[PDB]
Amino acid sequence: DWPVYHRIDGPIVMIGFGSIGRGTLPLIERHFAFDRSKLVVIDPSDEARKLAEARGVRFIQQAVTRDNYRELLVPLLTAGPGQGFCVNLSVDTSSLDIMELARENGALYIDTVVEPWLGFYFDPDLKPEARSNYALRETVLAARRNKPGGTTAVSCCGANPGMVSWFVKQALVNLAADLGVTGEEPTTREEWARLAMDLGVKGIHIAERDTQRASFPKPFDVFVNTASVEGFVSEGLQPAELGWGTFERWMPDNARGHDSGCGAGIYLLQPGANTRVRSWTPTAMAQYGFLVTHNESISIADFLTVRDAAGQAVYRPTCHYAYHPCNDAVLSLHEMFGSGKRQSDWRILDETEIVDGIDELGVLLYGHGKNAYWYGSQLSIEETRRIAPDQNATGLQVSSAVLAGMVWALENPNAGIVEADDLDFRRCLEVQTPYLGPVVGVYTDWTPLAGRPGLFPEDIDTSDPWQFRNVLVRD
Amino acid sequence: DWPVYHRIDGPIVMIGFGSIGRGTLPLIERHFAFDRSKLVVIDPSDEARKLAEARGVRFIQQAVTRDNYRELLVPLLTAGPGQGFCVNLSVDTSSLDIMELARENGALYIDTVVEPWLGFYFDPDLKPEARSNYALRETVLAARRNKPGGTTAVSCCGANPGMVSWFVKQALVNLAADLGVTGEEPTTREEWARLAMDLGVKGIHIAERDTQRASFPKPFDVFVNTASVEGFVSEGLQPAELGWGTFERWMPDNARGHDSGCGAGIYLLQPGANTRVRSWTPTAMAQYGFLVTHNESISIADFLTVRDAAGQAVYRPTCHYAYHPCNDAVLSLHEMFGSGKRQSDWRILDETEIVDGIDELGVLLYGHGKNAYWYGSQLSIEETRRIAPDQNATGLQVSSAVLAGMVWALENPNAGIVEADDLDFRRCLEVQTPYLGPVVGVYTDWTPLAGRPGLFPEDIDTSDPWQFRNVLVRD
Ligand SMILES: NC(=O)c1ccc[n+]([C@@H]2O[C@H](COP(=O)([O-])OP(=O)(O)OC[C@H]3O[C@@H](n4cnc5c(N)ncnc54)[C@H](O)[C@@H]3O)[C@@H](O)[C@H]2O)c1
Ligand SMILES: NC(=O)c1ccc[n+]([C@@H]2O[C@H](COP(=O)([O-])OP(=O)(O)OC[C@H]3O[C@@H](n4cnc5c(N)ncnc54)[C@H](O)[C@@H]3O)[C@@H](O)[C@H]2O)c1
Repeated sequence: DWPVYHRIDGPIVMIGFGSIGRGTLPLIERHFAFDRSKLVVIDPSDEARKLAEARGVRFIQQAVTRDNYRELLVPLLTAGPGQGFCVNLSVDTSSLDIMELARENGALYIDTVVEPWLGFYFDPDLKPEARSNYALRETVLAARRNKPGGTTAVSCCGANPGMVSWFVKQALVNLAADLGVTGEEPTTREEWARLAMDLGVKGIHIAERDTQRASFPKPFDVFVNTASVEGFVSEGLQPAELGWGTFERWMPDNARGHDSGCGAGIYLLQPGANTRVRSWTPTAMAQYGFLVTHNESISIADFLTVRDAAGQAVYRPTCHYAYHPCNDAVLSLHEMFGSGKRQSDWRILDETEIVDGIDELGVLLYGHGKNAYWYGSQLSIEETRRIAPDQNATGLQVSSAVLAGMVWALENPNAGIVEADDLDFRRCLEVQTPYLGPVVGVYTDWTPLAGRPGLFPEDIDTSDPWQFRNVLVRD
Repeated sequence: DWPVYHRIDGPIVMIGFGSIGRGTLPLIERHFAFDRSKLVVIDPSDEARKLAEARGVRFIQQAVTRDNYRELLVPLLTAGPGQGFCVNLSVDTSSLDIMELARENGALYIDTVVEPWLGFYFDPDLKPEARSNYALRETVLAARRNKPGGTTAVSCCGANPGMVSWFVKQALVNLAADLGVTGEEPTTREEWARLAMDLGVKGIHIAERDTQRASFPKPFDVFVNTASVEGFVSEGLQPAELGWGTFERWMPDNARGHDSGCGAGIYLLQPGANTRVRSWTPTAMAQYGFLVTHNESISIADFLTVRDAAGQAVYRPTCHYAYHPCNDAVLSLHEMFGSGKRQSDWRILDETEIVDGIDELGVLLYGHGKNAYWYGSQLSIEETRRIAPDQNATGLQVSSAVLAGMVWALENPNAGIVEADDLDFRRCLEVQTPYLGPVVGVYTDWTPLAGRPGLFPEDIDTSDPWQFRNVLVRD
C-alpha cells in the first residue's frame, strides 16, 4: 500500500489547478488523511472548475489578486479546526504576500516559485536588475530576517527549484566517498559549503533533458511544453541569471551584478530562454541548454558560500540552469523569439498525448578531481503512468517534490521561512524517490572545450575547461 | 501533354543520383527527346544503384575523383553522334574541373553549386576566407575570363542558387510596375543594376520557410532534412557570407572582406548555420533564418552593382540567405551544434514520409518605397506528388530549375560560362513555372525593428530599419 504519512485536520487550500495542481492533488489524497470536504481549490479558469467538480472537490472560481487576496484567503486558511495548509501552485500571484498571510494566520505554506503579482514580469518601468529572480528571492530573505522562526513556509519546493537542492547534497556525499575525502556528513550550511570547497566543486549545472514527444506534430503558431507555458515564457523572458562562482575569471560585457543582497548572482542583459550554454546529461551527451533564470541558481550558490571572518566570500560555486526542453518546446522558442512575440495559442502535453520519452533532471557538479558528475532522475512517461495519475513525467517530479515538502513541513511546522536547501534532504528524498524512477550518478570526461577550437577562431580559456567563458554560447 | 522542348543529340551523363538526381531524371525523360540508351548515371552509392536499376537506366557505380575524372568522363561525354550534356548533381566533386573538361570536349554542362573536390570543406590548413563561396565563385569567374565564349556551361542553376536570380528580375519589374513606372524592362546587366538602384532596393533576402513535416518524430542522433544532408551541413559549416550593400553602415567585429575578386561580399568568422537573422515570408510572417553561405548571395549583389566612371561601386544591394528549414532540420542543427559534431546517421525525407507542408522559397526585396516585397514559390507536397514523381517539394523546385537551365543551354549553346543571373529569366521561368505551384508577390509593412527595443538594451539603428545591424541576431 501507499504510505499515509500524517493526518491533516485543517483546511487544505490549493491556489491554482493547472498541470502541477492536477498532479499534486491525487498525491495529497493518497498520502495524507483528511476529510475530502476540507480541501478547497481556487482557480479563475472554467477548465479547472470542470476538473475539480469531476473530483467532487470544493471549487472557488476566482483569480487571487492583490486587491482580494486578504478577504478571500484568510477565512479559508483559518476555517479550522486545526492548522491549515496552503498549497500554492499558481501563476500571476505574489508568493511573498500569500506566504506572509499564511504565516500571519498560523497556516503552513508551500510553493514552487517566487511569483510576483500580475504585471511585474512585463513592467516596462522596471530595471532589468529588478526583474531578476535574485531580486524576488531577496524579498523572501528579507521577510525571513524581519520575522524569524514561526510557522513553516516552504519557498520554491518543486523539481527545480526544489528537488535538485537535495540532489546536490547527495551528489556531494557521493563525490566525497569517490574522491576519498574523509569526514562526517555535514549537518549545517557552513559544513555543506566547506565540503563543496574541499571537494573542489567549481560549479554546478542544473542539467536537464526532456525527451517526451507528442503523438502529433508541433502546430504552427502554438507554444508547446510539458509544464506551464505561461510560467516558462515568463522566466524565459527574464534576464539570463546565474550564481557566480569564485573560480570564474571572465564575464561577458553585458553581465551585471547586484549592489545588495546575498551577493551570489549575476545576470545578463538578454533573455535567458534565448541564451545557450554548453552542457551535458547522461542521455543527451553534449547538448545545448538554455540559461533560463531559476531560484536555485542563486539559492544553491548562496548555500554553498564560504566566507572569511570579515564576511567576504572566499568560495562559491557557479550554479545555473542548462535546460534542453522537449523538442516541441525547442521549436516553440525558435518560433517565439524569431517572431518577436508570444504565439497566439499554447498547450501543455497531456500524458495521453505523449508517446515516449523521459524528463532527465539532475545536477552536474564539475571542476573536481573526476571532472564532472551528474546525479538525478531519469523518470520515463511509461513509469509515470504506472505510479501516478493525471500528469506527465515533468509534472510528477514536481508534484512529488511538493508532497515531500508538505511531509517535511508537517513534521517541522515551526521552522519559519525555509528554502529547499534548508530541509532535511534525506527525509525529502525518502518521500519523493518512489516517484523518481531511476536515480543515478554518472561521471563523464566531457568538458566545454571538447572538440575546440574548431575551424573558426574562438574566445576560449584553454587553462580551465569549465570557465563560463567556455560554457556560454555567443551569437 | 507535357512539352518536349529539345532533342539532345548526344550522351546525357548525370553525375550523382541523390535527392536531386532522382527528381531530375524523370523531368529529363519527360521533356527532352533522345534514345534511352544515351543516358547514364554515375554514383558510388548502393542505394542509388538499386533505384536506378528499378528505373531501368544505365548506372555506373563509381565515385568521380581527381584521379579518374578525365579517364571516365571524356569517353562518356564524347560518345556522339553530337553534343552531349553533363548534368552534375553530386557532392565531393569539383564543379570547376568537370565544367572545364566538358567545355574542352564540346559538351554542355550544368550544376547547382560550386563544389570542390573531397577534402576542401574541412581542410584544417585552409583559412576561413579560402573556404568561402566567394572564393569558389571567383574560380569560375577566372575560368570565364581565361576562356571567353565557347560551349555553354551553367553554374549554380538549382532553386537557390538558380531560380531565385530569375525571381529577383521578376520582382524588380513588378516593383516598378506597382509604382506606375512603365516602359522597357532592362536587357543588360547595367540596366538591371540601375533599376534596383533607381527603385531604392537596399537589400535582398533569399527568404525561405520549409514547412514539410514527417510522419515520424525526429530520431535522436539523426540529422533529418528535405534535401542533401551532407551538402547542407557542408555549407552550414562554411563561414556566414553575404553580398554587402552600399547602404550598410555597420558590420560585426568578426566580419571580413576580400582582397580580390568582384568585391561584392563579406564573410563572418563563424558558421552560417549557427548564425541567425531576422526575416519574413508570407506563411511564416516574422521568423529567424540561418545565414548560410550561398553562391547567389554574391552573384546577385555582383549582378546588381552600379559602378562610377573610375570603376568604384556606387550602388550594390545587400543579399543573403535567410533560411528557415523544416522543423526536423531546425532540431538537427540544434543537436549538431549543441554536441559539437555530426550525428551518427542522417536521412532525407521522402515524399512518402511527409504528411504535409510546402517549401516557401522567394526573394524579399526591401528598402524601397513599399518597404518589403516577397516574390516566389509556395509549392506544396500535395501538388508535387500530382505533377512529378520521386521527390518532395524541396527537390522539385531544384530539379525543375535544372530542367529550365538545360533548356536554356540547349537553346543558347555557344554562350560560354554563365550564371543564373546571365540567363533569359523569362524563358527560364516559362519552363519552370508548371512545377512551382503558387508563385506570388506579397508586400509587407514588417521590418527588423518591429517590436523593438524590448525590455533589454539593444544596439539598433532606428533611422534605417533594414540595416544588417538590426537584422543580425546578436546577444
Ligand atoms: N519548481 C519547479 O520545478 C516548477 C516546475 C513547473 C512549474 N513550476 C511553477 O508552478 C506553477 C504552476 O505550474 P503549472 O504548470 O501548473 O501552470 P499552469 O499554467 O498549468 O497552470 C496555472 C494555473 O494558475 C491559474 N491562475 C492564473 N491566475 C491565477 C490567479 N490570479 N489566482 C489563482 N490562480 C491563477 C490558471 O488558471 C492555471 O490553472 C507555475 O508558477 C510554475 O512556474 C515550478
Ligand atoms: N541550388 C540549389 O538549390 C540546390 C539545392 C539542393 C542541392 N543542391 C546541391 O546539389 C547537390 C545534390 O543534392 P542532393 O540532395 O542530391 O544530395 P544527396 O546527398 O542526396 O546526394 C548526393 C549524391 O552524390 C553522390 N556522390 C558522392 N560522392 C560522389 C562522387 N565522387 N562522384 C559522384 N557522386 C558522388 C552520393 O552517393 C549521393 O547520391 C549537392 O551538391 C547539393 O548541395 C543545390
